Amino acid sequence: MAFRKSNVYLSLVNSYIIDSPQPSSINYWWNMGSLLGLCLVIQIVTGIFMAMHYSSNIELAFSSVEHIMRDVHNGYILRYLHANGASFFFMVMFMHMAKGLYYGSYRSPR
Amino acid sequence: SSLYKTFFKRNAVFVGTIFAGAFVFQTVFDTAITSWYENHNKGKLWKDVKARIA
Amino acid sequence: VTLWNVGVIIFILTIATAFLGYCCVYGQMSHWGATVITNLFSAIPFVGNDIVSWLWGGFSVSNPTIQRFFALHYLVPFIIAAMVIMHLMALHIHGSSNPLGITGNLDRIP
Amino acid sequence: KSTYRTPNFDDVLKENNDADKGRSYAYFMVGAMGLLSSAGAKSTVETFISSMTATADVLAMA
Amino acid sequence: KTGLHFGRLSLRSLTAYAPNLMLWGGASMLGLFVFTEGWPKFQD
Amino acid sequence: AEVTQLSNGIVVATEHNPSAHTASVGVVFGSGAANENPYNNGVSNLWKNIFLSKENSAVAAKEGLALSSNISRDFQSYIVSSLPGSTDKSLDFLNQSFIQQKANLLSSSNFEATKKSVLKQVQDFEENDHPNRVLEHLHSTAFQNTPLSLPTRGTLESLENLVVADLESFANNHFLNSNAVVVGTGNIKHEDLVNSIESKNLSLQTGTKPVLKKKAAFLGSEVRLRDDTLPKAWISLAVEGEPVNSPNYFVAKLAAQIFGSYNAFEPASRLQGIKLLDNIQEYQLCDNFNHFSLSYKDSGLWGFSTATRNVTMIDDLIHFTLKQWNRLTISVTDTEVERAKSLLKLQLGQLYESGNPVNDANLLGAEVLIKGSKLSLGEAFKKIDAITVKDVKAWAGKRLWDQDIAIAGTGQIEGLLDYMRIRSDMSMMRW
Amino acid sequence: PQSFTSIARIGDYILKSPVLSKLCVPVANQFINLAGYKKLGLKFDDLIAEENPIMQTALRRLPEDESYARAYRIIRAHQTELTHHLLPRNEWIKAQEDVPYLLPYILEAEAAAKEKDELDNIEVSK
Amino acid sequence: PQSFTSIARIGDYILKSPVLSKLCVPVANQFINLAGYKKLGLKFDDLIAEENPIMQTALRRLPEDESYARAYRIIRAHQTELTHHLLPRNEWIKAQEDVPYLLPYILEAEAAAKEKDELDNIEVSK
Ligand SMILES: CCCCCCCCCCC(=O)OC[C@H](COP(=O)(O)OC[C@H](O)COP(=O)(O)OC[C@@H](COC(=O)CC)OC(=O)CCC)OC(=O)CCCCCCCC
Ligand SMILES: CCCCCCCCCCCCCCCCCC(=O)OC[C@H](COP(=O)(O)OCCN)OC(=O)CCCCCCCCCCCCC
Ligand code: HEM
Ligand SMILES: COc1c(O)c(C)c(C/C=C(\C)CC/C=C(\C)CC/C=C(\C)CC/C=C(\C)CC/C=C(\C)CCC=C(C)C)c(O)c1OC
Ligand SMILES: CCCCCCCCCCCCCCCCCC(=O)O[C@H](COC(=O)CCCCCC)COP(=O)(O)OCCN
Repeated sequence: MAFRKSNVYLSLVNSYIIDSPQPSSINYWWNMGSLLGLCLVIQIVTGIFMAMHYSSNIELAFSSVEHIMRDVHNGYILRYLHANGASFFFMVMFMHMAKGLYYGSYRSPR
Repeated sequence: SSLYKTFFKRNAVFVGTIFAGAFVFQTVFDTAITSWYENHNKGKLWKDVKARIA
Repeated sequence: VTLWNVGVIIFILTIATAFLGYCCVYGQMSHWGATVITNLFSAIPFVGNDIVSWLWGGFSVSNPTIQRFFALHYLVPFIIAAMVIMHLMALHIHGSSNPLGITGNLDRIP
Repeated sequence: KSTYRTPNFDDVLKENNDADKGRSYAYFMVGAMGLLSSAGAKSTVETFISSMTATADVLAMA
Repeated sequence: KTGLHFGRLSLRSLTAYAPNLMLWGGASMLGLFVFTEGWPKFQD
Repeated sequence: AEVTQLSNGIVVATEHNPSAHTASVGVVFGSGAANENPYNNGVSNLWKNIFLSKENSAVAAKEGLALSSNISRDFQSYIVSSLPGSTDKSLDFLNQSFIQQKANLLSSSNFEATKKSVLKQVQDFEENDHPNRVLEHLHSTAFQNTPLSLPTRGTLESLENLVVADLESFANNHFLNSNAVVVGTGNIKHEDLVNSIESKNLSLQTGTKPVLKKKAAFLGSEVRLRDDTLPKAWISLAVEGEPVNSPNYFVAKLAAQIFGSYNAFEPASRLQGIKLLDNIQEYQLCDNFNHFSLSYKDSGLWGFSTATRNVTMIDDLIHFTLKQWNRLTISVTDTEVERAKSLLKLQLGQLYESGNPVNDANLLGAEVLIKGSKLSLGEAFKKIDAITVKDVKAWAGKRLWDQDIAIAGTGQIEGLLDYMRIRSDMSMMRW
Repeated sequence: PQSFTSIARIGDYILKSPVLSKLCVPVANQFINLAGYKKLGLKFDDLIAEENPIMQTALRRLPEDESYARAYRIIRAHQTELTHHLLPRNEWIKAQEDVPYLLPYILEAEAAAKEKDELDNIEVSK
Repeated sequence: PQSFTSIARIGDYILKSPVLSKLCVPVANQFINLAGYKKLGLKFDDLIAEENPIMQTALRRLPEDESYARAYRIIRAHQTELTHHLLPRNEWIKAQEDVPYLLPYILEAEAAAKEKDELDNIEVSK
């Protein structure tokens, strides 16, 4: 067999995003779950790069967010992508739950 | 037609041209966008005000 | 062999973790241990004064160095725990050895 | 009917095969989508890397 | 004299691999030539 | 072993061999199953049969004469076999009741008993002969809406709507004098056949058959006939090939001998010098395969055909085979070209130098209808020895590297993936 | 691992030599009884690692009387260690019973694998 | 889900009633053609969910001529939606062809499951 099916690590990628059997009549409402995986990656990456410049003391916390906005090189891009990304993360999750409430995805065996 | 190994046949020319153009496009798209922005807003930049206080 | 190669990666990430957290106390050993180590990367040919100025966030071991060392110290223990999961997957397909060093499929207990 | 009698595809087929017409226009568009993504993913990595350099108030006290 | 292997990669496929990294490195030199332009990295 | 053509108005070809014990005399026409429309389909299959019908073959057995016929694309044949001191009786059987007085064979009771025998041959073929009814669908889906796709036996409803008026309509347009070659092989001299033909004024009338409205054209397509109650899976797959009197005729035959044929239950078949057999035998992906190179006057087909019982690993057998086809463009070796030269000269020698004069009469009649003359086995051997590694790589990059395929299958073919997962395997993406 | 063809090529040259077998064979008999595998009721061919396709071939071709006896010696050697004892001296392997019973099956599985691999890498010209 | 025994217990009481079938059956025929499953070439029993052991029992006991025809109607209905079209009106399911072909196999699989379960919970005394 192929190397992507005999390796211990490559077979998990092959059995999930390469050779996974899908129903051929699903529509664009079944795309919301992959898009939520991209939303979690953007929130973790932009938050780790902002945690290098942040102070959590109650007399330094407000002014350190201002330091990221004014002093950090491309620091305004990091915050704006983080604060607006949380609203986009909640909008897709409201559309994800409403699809499964519509098409009956909660019933047995799921 | 008869241009395919000159264009996109080779595995190392399918990724060896789209990585080659990825820097040539990177600097000429950056220059032409900056040139358009500073003529749509001509007269308001600091370069135009500093030449008025000469 | 794959079980031994994932183990070497865990050992490098555990050394990096203990170094980053020792610089967060900011004692007198913490400052001069971080000065000696970060000055070693200024000897790399043709790219030497760009890793060290990106590790410092400035011109010496200063306030941007301590703030970014704590944020990386929160993170690498969670990368180690994901390498531990991949470590036990490579163990499950072959099992353990024994002090005799021969096959053990003739006598097994749960 | 018979299984040797295939239905009609002339509603969607071309009137000329011309085997360089199909393999030139379908490699220009997939190639250009990978050229823009190479310059698109490069610019995002450099902006995250550039935030770890010296800030504006550090270079002022130099 | 039939094609020295020490394994399986022999002369019968390195004849096609000797110009294979003409642009297999040509494109790993060029693959870093993507990701190294804007933060300081110059060539020789 | 030399061939002699001599046209006195009628083409007469003959290869003498004075070490043979029998002799064949027949006539071969230059119109086959690729000269029909979809409503008189398989009408040449009813001209073979009534020539072999029981009242016609009882007359021939009373003089020691055997009958044989064959329907294909681009040609048909009607052969009379006998003893070498009796060939003048063989011409008199072809002259009467096939050429001159061919009306008593087309009765109402002889035709109706024959048609219901041809109706049960094609019905048993459609239910039992699975590796051969899949190769028929490969011609049916690659040349659809084009003359080269009609099946040589006809179909079950195109055979039922066929009356006696349709046969003379076919004979009037296709059994003419210029569309014909008279062959004789075995122990028979070339000059005794020529004088015995012109001892009378044996001839026909008109010539200039119809002129074949649509040309042939390849199309990338697939057809799937799944049957879950059958215990196996049969699959064919091909690309466009090299026609007859193409300059890459022997080059496409040498390329199929590189991959050859296989049988999993023969022990000496498992030891062949084929690099594909290393991946096949590790998990036992198939039972047999064979590579072919078909060629006609319009186009050809180059490919392979398999039959497997491992119905969950079908997509690995297609993956490993199509990866080895890529090596003919990029990394074919010189010891694989020299092995296929020796085996091609042995395979061509057993087809053209067998012992059956009926077999050599269909081979001689086709090459004189389509070229005017025969090519020797010494001249074909001189051409095969002059192929290099560069000629194979020049042919392969033109004909199979990143091209369209035609697929056909039946049985338990649920594990066969769709078109674009197979179509993308026609370029390695490592050159 | 080295190969058993290479080991026997070196090891045979020492034994058809009058001055080499003088020196090395007294050293080799001390290396055997300082290993201590005979005290666990084991021959040497039981100790060979078996997770490779040449060694899996040689274990199928073994006769099944010698295959049943080998499976009991291995089971007896696992139970001996978890009690941290040795076997009684009645049940040690003597020096005449430690025969290479698996070396002929190994050496011909390797000569067939070498011949198959040097016929896949061929440079015959005209 | 409710049961098919409970549905038919309620649904039969409406049909042997002169004033109830006056009101409800004109409403029920409008609910059918406002569902639109006939335009995809489907009967109603094709739509029933089948991941339960009572429904898996009734599908094995179906005759295999009706089992082959049901597998083609489902495949035809998946290809119809990904093109976002409807079938031609020649190939719609008429009102006489929508028969309960699977209800008799379902109702006897449920009566045997009820009888087995009420004989496992028994309080017979002396
Ligand atoms: C803020 C987050 C941004 C990212 C959100 C992504 C979009 C989420 C919207 C939810 C959704 O996906 O609903 C889709 C729904 C049904 O989809 P369908 O499969 O039946 O129709 C496929 C059709 O055949 C084209 O399919 P086609 O093959 O043409 O694909 C090309 C199409 C792709 O663009 C999209 O459809 C993205 C939504 O682009 C073109 O049409 C080319 C025009 C030249 O379509 C509808 O029923 C329309 C209802 C409006 C939904 C509004 C949601 C309220 C918030
Ligand atoms: C506890 C919290 C849980 C969350 C509660 C719900 C939060 C509401 C979130 C708003 C987004 C949800 C709206 C869409 C819900 C999913 C609808 C759906 O899954 O698709 C159904 C329908 C598909 O069409 P059909 O498949 O029926 O076509 C016939 C084929 N034979 O497709 C449609 O009908 C789509 C029609 C357009 C829908 C959008 C209309 C506007 C919705 C209001 C949004 C208001 C935002 C401010
Ligand atoms: C956080 C770090 C680690 C954890 C949690 C971990 C965990 C484990 C566990 C649970 C086992 C099976 C039990 C056992 O055989 O003792 C094991 C075996 C093993 N570990 Fe680790 N390990 C770690 C680090 C390492 C390192 C640093 C190496 C080598 C450089 C390594 C190499 C191995 C090997 C080769 C085995 C198999 C040994 C055998 O089966 O005989 N591991 N490990
Ligand atoms: C049919 O059903 C589907 C299906 O539709 C899909 C799309 C998928 C595809 C799978 C997904 C979409 C899953 C998405 C995966 C995740 C959400 C994983 C979780 C992500 C993380 C844990 C992020 C990892 C953390 C980091 C990368 C840290 C980054 C920080 C950095 C790099 C800082 C570095 C610092 C310095 C100084 C360099 C399926 O598997 C699947 O089932 C078969
Ligand atoms: C929450 C945990 C998430 C679980 C992780 C699941 C997804 C992990 C897979 C993601 C892709 C990583 C695959 C690495 C590429 C394949 C590695 C490989 O070839 O296998 C190894 C290479 O050895 C290694 O050093 C592994 C390094 C791991 C690096 C981890 C970052 C080859 O092993 P082998 O040749 O035996 O393959 C079997 C053939 N039958």
